[PDB]
Amino acid sequence: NFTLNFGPQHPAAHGVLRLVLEMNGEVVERAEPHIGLLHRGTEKLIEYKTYLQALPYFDRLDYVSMMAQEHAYSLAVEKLLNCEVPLRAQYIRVLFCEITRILNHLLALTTHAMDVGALTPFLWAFEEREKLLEFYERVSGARMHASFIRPGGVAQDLPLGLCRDIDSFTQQFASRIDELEEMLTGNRIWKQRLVDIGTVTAQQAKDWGFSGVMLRGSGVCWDLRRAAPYDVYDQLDFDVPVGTRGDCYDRYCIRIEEMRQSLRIIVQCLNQMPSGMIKADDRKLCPPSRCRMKLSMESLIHHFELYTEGFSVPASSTYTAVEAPKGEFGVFLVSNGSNRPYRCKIRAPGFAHSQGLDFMSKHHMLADVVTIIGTQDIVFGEVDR
Amino acid sequence: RSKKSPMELISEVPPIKVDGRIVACEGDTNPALGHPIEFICLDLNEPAICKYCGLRYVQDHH
Amino acid sequence: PLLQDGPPPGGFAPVRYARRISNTGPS
Amino acid sequence: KRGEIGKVSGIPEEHLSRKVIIYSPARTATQSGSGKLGKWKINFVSTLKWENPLMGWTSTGDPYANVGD
Amino acid sequence: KDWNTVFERSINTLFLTEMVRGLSLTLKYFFDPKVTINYPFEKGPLSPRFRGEHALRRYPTGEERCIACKLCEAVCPAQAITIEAEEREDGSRRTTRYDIDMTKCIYCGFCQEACPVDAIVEGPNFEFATETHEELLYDKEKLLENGDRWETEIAENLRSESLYR
Amino acid sequence: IGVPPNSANLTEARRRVFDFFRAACRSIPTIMDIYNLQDVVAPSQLRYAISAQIRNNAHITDPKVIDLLIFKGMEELTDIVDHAKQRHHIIGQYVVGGKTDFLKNFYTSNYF
Amino acid sequence: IRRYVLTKDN
Amino acid sequence: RNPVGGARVHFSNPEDAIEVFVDGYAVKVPKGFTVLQACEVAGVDIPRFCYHSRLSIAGNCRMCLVEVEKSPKPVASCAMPALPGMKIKTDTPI
Amino acid sequence: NIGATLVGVDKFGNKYYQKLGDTQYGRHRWVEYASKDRYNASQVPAEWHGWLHFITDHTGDELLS
Amino acid sequence: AKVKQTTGIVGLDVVPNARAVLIDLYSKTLKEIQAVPEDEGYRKAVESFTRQRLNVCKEEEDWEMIEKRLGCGQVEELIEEARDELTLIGKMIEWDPWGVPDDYECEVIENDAPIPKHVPQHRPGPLPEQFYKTLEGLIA
Amino acid sequence: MDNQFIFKYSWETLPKKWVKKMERSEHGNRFDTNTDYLFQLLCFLKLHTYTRVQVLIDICGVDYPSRKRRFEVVYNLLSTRYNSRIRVQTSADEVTRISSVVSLFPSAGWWEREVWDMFGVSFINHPDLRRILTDYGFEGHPLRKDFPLSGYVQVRYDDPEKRVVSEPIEMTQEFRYFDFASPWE
Ligand SMILES: CCCCCCCCCCCC(=O)SCCNC(=O)CCNC(=O)[C@H](O)C(C)(C)COP(=O)(O)O
Ligand code: SF4
Ligand code: SF4
Ligand code: FES
Ligand SMILES: [Zn+2]
Repeated sequence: NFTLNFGPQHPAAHGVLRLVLEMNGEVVERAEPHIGLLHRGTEKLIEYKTYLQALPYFDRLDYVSMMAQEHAYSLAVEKLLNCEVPLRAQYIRVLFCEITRILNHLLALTTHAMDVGALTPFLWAFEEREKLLEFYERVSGARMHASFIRPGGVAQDLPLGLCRDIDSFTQQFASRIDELEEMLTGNRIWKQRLVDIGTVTAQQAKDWGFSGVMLRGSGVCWDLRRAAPYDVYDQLDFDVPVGTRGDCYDRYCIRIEEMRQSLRIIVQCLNQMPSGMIKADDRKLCPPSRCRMKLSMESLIHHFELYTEGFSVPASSTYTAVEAPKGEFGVFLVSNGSNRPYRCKIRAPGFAHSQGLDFMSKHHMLADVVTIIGTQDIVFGEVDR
Repeated sequence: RSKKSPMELISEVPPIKVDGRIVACEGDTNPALGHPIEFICLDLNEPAICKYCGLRYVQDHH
Repeated sequence: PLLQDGPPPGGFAPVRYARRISNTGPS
Repeated sequence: KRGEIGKVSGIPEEHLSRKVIIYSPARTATQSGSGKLGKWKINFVSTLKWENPLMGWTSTGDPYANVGD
Repeated sequence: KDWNTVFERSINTLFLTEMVRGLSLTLKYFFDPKVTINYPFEKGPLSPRFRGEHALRRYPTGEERCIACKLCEAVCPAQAITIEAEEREDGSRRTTRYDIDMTKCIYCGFCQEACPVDAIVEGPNFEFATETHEELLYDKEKLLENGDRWETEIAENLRSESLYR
Repeated sequence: IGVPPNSANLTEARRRVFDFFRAACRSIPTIMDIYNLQDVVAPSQLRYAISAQIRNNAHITDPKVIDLLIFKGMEELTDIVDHAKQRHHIIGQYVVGGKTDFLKNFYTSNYF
Repeated sequence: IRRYVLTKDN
Repeated sequence: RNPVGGARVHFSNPEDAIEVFVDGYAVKVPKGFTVLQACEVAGVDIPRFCYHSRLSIAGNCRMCLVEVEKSPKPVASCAMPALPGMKIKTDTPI
Repeated sequence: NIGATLVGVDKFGNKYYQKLGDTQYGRHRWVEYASKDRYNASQVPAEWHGWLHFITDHTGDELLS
Repeated sequence: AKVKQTTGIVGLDVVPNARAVLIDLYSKTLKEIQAVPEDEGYRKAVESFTRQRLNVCKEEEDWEMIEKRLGCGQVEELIEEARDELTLIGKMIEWDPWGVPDDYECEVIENDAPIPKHVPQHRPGPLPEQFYKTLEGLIA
Repeated sequence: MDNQFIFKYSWETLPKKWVKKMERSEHGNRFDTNTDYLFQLLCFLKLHTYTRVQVLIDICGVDYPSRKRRFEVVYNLLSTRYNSRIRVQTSADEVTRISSVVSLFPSAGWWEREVWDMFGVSFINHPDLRRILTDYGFEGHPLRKDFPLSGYVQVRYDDPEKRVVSEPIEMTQEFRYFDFASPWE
């Protein structure tokens, strides 16, 4: 058999994808993904930064789901600090994590359908993506890389009209999802290009470290928001969709259902969000108000010490994982008692999913390899740090 | 008037007359939009300079 | 201050989240 | 010196013949605290620095410019 | 199965009854108002918290607010700021060199929220693409010009988030 | 296939060195074709280059260090066999190559 | 921390 | 445990050496050391503002106040001489 | 620029228009540049920049005072 | 009463007979754990839970009832546990790790630093009673 | 199911000669074992009925230059059936070959390749142990504490040579290290 190379440099498929395929005829026999083109030394750069200075690195890991990584990093720091977060901050974090989940799912579904050949749903979904990123631009000052979720509480408070605008969005996102489904779900070509492609058994998913939609499509009811709940996720009502055949079509139906349930969670968070402060009151770990630093001596001392040295995490090590839109995103943070992390491994779900591309694509058509790559929803920011 | 450096511009503002022996300088009418509060002792003959603003305060009567 | 972002009194109006059926066509 | 680990590490041969100083940094004279004491450091004596003739920034060509610190 | 069900699903197979339902959906969006904006004339909505081009502010008296505390250079996660300071002729603590690398800047706003005197701010300007790399090495004069040119909008925005910061 | 278990004595280390050297020597014909080295280098100068590397790394007496050196050399050989590295790279590494040294260094710079 | 050390204990 | 900053205590004789309990730990110090110095031998570093090891003692700032069992009020560790059998407490609520 | 209200004029001569939106918006805040030579793509002063980008509701004539 | 239509798990297939493929695996497990020394913690637990599950599989004829009383997965997730325990027994026998060293020592650190409540924590429900019965068997 | 139950069960059932350090806390129940018993422990913890750990989350290394056994290899494990996490750690220096667990967990391959690339730890019986993240021909293991942050070599285009070439590194602005440590810690 010959040795064929797909390097798509154009971001019509990821952009830094490099597959070296061994094709017998039209079937592919082994898929070896060549990674390392987006390895920017993020893990080593964390060890040279303060715990506050290393927060923006997590925005650029999974650049389609930004708040998901910040939530995990903040939870790891809180676990190593035993820092309690106010209820309003927890509700805001859950709200902006479920907005993030919808953003990631909307991008993934349509960048996967564009690979197949469906161009129309891509623009329709990016319209709602822009509508959602407007909310990102409102709380923070950045459309994508918002350093909003922070270890103590949250960076700053919500503008006045944000809740009303988010409710107005949720009044029509259901019809938007209905249109997006009606363009793809009933189509026979979409069924023929997804059904029975990429079948994975539950044992294979467990052995290869699959998580999220890749794992729940095989029948495994494993959600980290229900197995190891964090924040206020245990006070919210939402269902966990589970697949039956493990193919690419189940990964798509579940990726629809997880976004409808995300809309449901967003509505509940809007309705039940309480009043109060948005940051922990231990100003030894959180910044003082700008009116208090210019009027009180100890507040100014705290500001000065926090914005140069930052806080010091007691010597310990732990692993915290959250339910990122791709799957289980974990951070292994090691502290030696100083103001800089000693070691911080980033466990990316894409790393464990692109590794299993070899067995998912074996004995499949060449044109069926792009659907297998797109159904895993891989971004290379996290695959190679 | 770009030819005037900020030093020359802050050297042209007349000192503020204060009746008491001490004045508090915040840097702006709205406290939250200025610099940290600075208490200046007006017990000399030369005008007393704010170390943030550069504004000068002088005692009015005594 | 004491005027903080949140839901209006009585909560927000209910919003559909399930699939709406479409029976279009004579068949 | 049995620098076998240096040979199986990946450090270039030019940087494996450096002369270093092993010392314990002392307490600063401007503070009375004694927290940053008891740790030992390796000083690579990295002094070859110059000035960028575009912005005045400090340029260097020594990889071991800040590792030991 | 049932004859009626078999016939009904066989008609849909041969009459493409699930592609007409998508063609109708596309045609409905064809006759529909567009959502595109004329970028040169009309701009997209923004927020007062927008983190754009940096600007160094000055007091209304004409004195620059920067006090060379170097509190923004130590919080900068990208090491994009370099500050050199000394005692000015009046004896005040001011900067001689204040330059920001906008090719290293990640536009995170940490410098803006760390300044104790509101000297460095990220203004609303986001249209400053240059034709040369050295034009992106902003210095003190360039930053002060930015602060003077965007002073009113920056002041209004700082008034807006005074209730939140 | 799999990474071999760590050696227990110097004789096994020597055997692995010889096996790796033989494999590298058999890899010489492939490199001359994958890269246009036909009218560049004799088929023995490269062989001498690998021999020289083995010989100037021949003062090691720790079997673990020898095994690690062999593993790194095998990784380098496998990379060179593939089209991974650029052409001039091997030609920049694998080619065999007056007053006072002190006075020339003094004329060059203060940092010896 | 309760770092007691186990032993064979016959 | 080691003294703070690797401080070397010079015992002129083994006989003139009292015993104190800085935090329940047996500490041997010569007669003449203060509570602050005894704590420095036992690895505990007391806050200080006005005390300098090369200057005369002057208990101004009152920042090195510790708890002593046979004391109704906190004592300035910089100036209080160490007594045999004295139990110092530094991390108590007082 | 049809069925629209002119909010104000600029020192460079740029005219700013506004139209009322109902539920979906579109062409409700734009500029008619007084130049045509490529218009430089950036000629809006700081008093009018905020109004155009919906940062502030002040027109810019009111932002001057 | 009827045969299980689907297991709900991809790759795992319904076994038409589950009371006869489990009563044999448990018997094999009990007849092969004998090679392990009597006073070892592995043998006691592996011979306790295997006896209870074997008795349960002998009492009730229908798979639904077996699923109810054991209450730990489907009968198709118990066969894959029995077949793995059988493999583990053989691997233990060939490795023979049963020899307690004379110089053995273990540092049992016991940390108690609390963690916050919003922090993700794995909180399962109460295990079936056998998971504790085997535990008291091991301690005793 | 829980840290209180898993600790007590593994105390009794596990062979004593394998594990030499057992921390039980809320940050995570850890097991520290010798490198010659790692595969045995992980195979036991993958097949036992009450400790069905079927998911290997990741394999990471930690660099401690002050220790004799410099590198610490951490195996974060997950049990889906009992909803519990277990962490297993070993220690290895720069010239020891620890056993590979790709036989038990197929996902261990890329993590072991990344550990070898980043720290230089070699794994016995690994189907293919080559660098996975660093550039082709990369020399040195970057995630070591003695490796400089910016590395040793730099990449630029050489017009006369008509190819991208590698040159010794030379920064226009060096990395400024700020020492914020406090003496009153
Ligand atoms: C294009 C090809 C790509 C790959 C080329 C190779 C690149 C790596 C080159 C190898 C790197 C190494 O150091 S790997 C080999 C290093 N290992 C040793 O040198 C073992 C110590 N030497 C001895 O024991 C003896 O001197 C001995 C020399 C054996 C003979 O002498 P005797 O038997 O009398 O005793
Ligand atoms: S915005 Fe962030 S990266 Fe840019 S100069 Fe300020 S602190 Fe540095
Ligand atoms: S801009 Fe602000 S933070 Fe930066 S040096 Fe000047 S006063 Fe300090
Ligand atoms: S140090 Fe000031 S009272 Fe003792
Ligand atoms: Zn002032």
